[PDB]
Amino acid sequence: SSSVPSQKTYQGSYGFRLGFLHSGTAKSVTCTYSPALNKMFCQLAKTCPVQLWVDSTPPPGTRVRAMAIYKQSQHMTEVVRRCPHHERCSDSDGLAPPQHLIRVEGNLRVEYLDDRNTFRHSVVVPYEPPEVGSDCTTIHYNYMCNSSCMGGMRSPILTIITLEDSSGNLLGRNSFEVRVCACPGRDRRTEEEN
Ligand SMILES: [Zn+2]
Repeated sequence: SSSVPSQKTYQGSYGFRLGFLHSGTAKSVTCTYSPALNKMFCQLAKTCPVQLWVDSTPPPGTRVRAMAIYKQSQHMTEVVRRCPHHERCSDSDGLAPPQHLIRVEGNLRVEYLDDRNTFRHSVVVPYEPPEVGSDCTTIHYNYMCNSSCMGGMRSPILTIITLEDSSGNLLGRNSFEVRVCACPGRDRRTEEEN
């Protein structure tokens, strides 16, 4: 079945929002977020911290899902996946399917889904409330193809983050645009000038 995943931001009843590190745009930066563009700029396979902020702690058994989609165009119905150079290369972590663009690092409770109905790829982790004295929870995502690998790239790629309960009920949704590139700090600077 076709699908056009919702992009609609929805804090819901726990006040679910995203946060990113304020990393600036030095040469050395591997991952930087633009508030102005609502856009991440990261390197392939590198760490991208994404914070989850909540006004009320959701119940035990809550889960966090990420899915990439093409934001717009004739590509809206196209499942985002890795290119052949990257799909068929030597880089499995033993947990991620080789086609999945998005991975989570450093979590042995990560789970990967090819949807049996829509064929969309997604990655889920358990929601862990922040440690006492911490304000948010952080997930380290890794993006496993560059923006240049993507065939719809008539279209930006959007990461959609959803909070869901143990039964799959949606509690919250947020999203940001994502560029996988050689020089995140330079491309952000450049894109904001534009
Ligand atoms: Zn690729």
